[PDB]
Amino acid sequence: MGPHSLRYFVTAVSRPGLGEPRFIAVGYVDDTQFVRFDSDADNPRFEPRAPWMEQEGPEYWEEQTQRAKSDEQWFRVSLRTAQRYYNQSKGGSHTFQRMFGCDVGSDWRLLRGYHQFAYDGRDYIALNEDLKTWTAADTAALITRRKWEQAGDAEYYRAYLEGECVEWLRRYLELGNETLLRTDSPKAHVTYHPRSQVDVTLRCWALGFYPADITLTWQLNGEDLTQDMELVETRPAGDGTFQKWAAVVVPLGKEQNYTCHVHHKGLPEPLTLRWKP
Amino acid sequence: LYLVCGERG
Amino acid sequence: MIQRTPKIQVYSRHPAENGKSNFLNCYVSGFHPSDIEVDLLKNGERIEKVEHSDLSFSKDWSFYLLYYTEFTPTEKDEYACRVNHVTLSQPKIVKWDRDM
Repeated sequence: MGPHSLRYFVTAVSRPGLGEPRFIAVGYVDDTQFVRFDSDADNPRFEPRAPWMEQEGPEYWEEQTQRAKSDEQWFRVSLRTAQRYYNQSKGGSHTFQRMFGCDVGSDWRLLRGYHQFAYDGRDYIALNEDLKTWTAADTAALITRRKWEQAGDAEYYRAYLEGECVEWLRRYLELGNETLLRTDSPKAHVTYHPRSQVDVTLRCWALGFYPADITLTWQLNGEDLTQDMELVETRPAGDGTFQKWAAVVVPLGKEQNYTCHVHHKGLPEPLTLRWKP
Repeated sequence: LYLVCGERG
Repeated sequence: MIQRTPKIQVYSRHPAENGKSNFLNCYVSGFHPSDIEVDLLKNGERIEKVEHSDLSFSKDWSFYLLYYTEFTPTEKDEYACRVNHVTLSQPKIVKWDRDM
C-alpha cells in the first residue's frame, strides 16, 4: 500500500593500527530494519533483524553474506585510495559510507533510485537521479567518477535499481506483510504541566504508532498556532513503533481553549484532543 | 538484495 | 570533513508508573563520525546489559543509535543517559524526565 522503500546503509571505518577496517551493512524496508552484516562479529555473517526474514532460505543468507564480503574488500581499497587523493596522513581513522536502493510508488513505478557515497561526513560521489550520470562533490571525486564512466558502472547500478531492487522489495513486503503493511494508530493524549503563575505547558503525545510519519498541530479557539510550539523529533519506542510530542506554553487558566490535532495514516480522521481538568 | 560495488574508488 | 554533534533524547517506551516494569531509551542521532560512547545511569552508576540497535544513518549521512534497557521507574531513582563523542570536550548528561 502506497510508496515503499528498500534501503541499505553501509559504513566502513578505517583503523590504521588497531586492525582492518570495520564494515557494517544494515538493511531496511520503509521504517523497519530487516537485515545486518557486521565485520566485528565473532562469526561475521549476513543476518536477519526482523523475525519474518527467518522465512528466507540458507543460500540467500550465504549468497548475501558473500556479496557483503566483496564490499568489505572494496571498501578496504577505496579507503586507502581516498586517503591518497586527499593527501592525508596514513595514521588517521576515516569514514566511507554508501547508501543505495529504491523508492517505488504504490503502482511499483520507481520514484527514484540511489547509489551514493560519503567520505568523512560529506558527499563524495553520487549516481544522479537519471541513473546514467554521476555527480562528484570535489575534484578528488573526479578521479573516481572518471573510472566509473570508463568502466560503465552506471548501467550496472541502473538495471539493478530498475529491476532487482524493485522486484525484491515486492518480495520482502510479501514476506513481512503482517508487520510492514500494518498500521498502528497512535495512542494519543494531553498532559498538563504547571510552571509559573503565568504559564503552564500542555503536551500532546502520540505513542506507539507505525509508520513514523505523523503531524501534530495545536490550535487556539479553532485558529492555528504552530508558531510558539516545542516538538521533539519522532523517536523509536524500541518495539518497532514510534513516538512524538508537541507542547505549547499557555496562560494559567486558559488551558481548555487549546486543541491538539493528531494526523496519522492509521486514524480514519484526525484526532482532536482537549485537556480536561 | 545486496548489490556489490563494481570498480573501486 | 564534516563532524556533527549528537542530538539526544531520553525517554521511556511506555508512560511511566512507579513500580511498573518498562524500558528506558536513549536515542542518539545527528552525529558524525560514528564512534560514540553512550551509557544509561541509575543514580549516576552505569547500568549493565544495556543494548543498542544496529549502527545506521539518515539522508544527510549522520548516524543514529537507540540504547535501551529494561527498568522499573521509581519515585526517587534518577535515570540519565551519558554521551561522549569527538565533537564534545566533556560528556553530556541528559536526565530522564518522565514527562518528556
